[PDB]
Amino acid sequence: IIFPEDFIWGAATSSYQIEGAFNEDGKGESIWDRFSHTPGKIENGDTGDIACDHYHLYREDIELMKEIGIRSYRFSTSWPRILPEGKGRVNQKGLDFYKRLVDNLLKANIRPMITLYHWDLPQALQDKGGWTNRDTAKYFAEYARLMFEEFNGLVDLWVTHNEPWVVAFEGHAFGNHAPGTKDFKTALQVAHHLLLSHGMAVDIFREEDLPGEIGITLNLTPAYPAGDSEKDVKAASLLDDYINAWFLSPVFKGSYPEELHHIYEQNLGAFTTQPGDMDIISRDIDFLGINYYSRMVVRHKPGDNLFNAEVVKMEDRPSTEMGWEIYPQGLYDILVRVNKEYTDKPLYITENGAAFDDKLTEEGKIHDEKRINYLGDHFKQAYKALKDGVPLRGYYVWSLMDNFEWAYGYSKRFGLIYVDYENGNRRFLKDSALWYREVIEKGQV
Repeated sequence: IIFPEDFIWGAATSSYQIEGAFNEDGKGESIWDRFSHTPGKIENGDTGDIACDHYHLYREDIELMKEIGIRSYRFSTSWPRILPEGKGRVNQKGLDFYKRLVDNLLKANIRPMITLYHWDLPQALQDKGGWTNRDTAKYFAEYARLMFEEFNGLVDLWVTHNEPWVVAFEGHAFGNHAPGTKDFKTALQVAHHLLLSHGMAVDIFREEDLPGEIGITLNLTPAYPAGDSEKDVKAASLLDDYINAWFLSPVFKGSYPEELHHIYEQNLGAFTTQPGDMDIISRDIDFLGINYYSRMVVRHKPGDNLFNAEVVKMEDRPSTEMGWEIYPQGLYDILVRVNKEYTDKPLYITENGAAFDDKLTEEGKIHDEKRINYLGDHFKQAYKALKDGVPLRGYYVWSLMDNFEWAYGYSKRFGLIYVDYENGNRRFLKDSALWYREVIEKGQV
């Protein structure tokens, strides 16, 4: 298991999950500040108010990055830290933070990858409808241009959106994420606008002519039939379209998946689009980021939902603390499938990782063997994709450090680095960090 010497090994984080400084230096309120300050939304009543305090501690975190020896760092930039009202006047101190961060990364010889939108929409824009208001797509594109202007020649890897499926459905259909709406029609409308805003930002990226590459990051969950049944095969196919094709087909083919689009329209009425929208969404991009964690097993079950499809819990197979099945073969399957059916573009694993119950010892050690085993098994499947012709260029571990795990708060730890929040927010390299360091050095597992 040997990787190319120029293979981009990285680690990823997101702004709201690590930064803290939620109302400091002119930053505006985000929907996640609002959501986390609403009673009952987050486990244990945790908030992202302080989190890892990366906003103040970023210079120390870069030192740890160098220690591990990662070649690239994927992070997201907070829209309301930069534009408190989502539009209008720039908050120079918010922007100065990211300028300092980037200059530091480059001096450390770590390649930055910026995600423009990783879920922290300005609350000011939410009060005007958020992602159901087509104007939000335009403001996003103006924000994108601002960032392209400021980081021209400094950042050469760009992702417009992280996981539009999760933003749309978890945030607007099931209400588990900010803003917390529970309206499936709204979800579909939001998904369309996220896609539109993506294409709008790609157009601007070309126009600004800065060097580097732009893509989008999609969470992908391959679906597998629970039985030999042709009926299960079709049900599994449908849930697969629900998560994967719903976003992959517009971006790369310029259309939504037909059968699913029909099912939605007949049960819910049509969501609002304009002519030429599919052209914008499907602009040519430079790479696809894939976020992979697990798979779903599907049986046919008429009634009980719109797709007539039920997800089977695999209780007999290993799982992480999130309750997600461990299934490394899925990572291979999705890379191959993407390269076969959707695109010949370079692919990056922009997130993959696992939560396990981590224990900090007295000498400041964390023996997270299960995380090492999870990561090793997934690296091996990425190698196998690479060997078989997939143009995989890089792999980012989620996450560089323990952080605010959305609705679960701080109770779920995904980091290579343990964060001892209440003791000066001190950082400790887990054994998985030490293992990853050896992997990157030698390019082999």
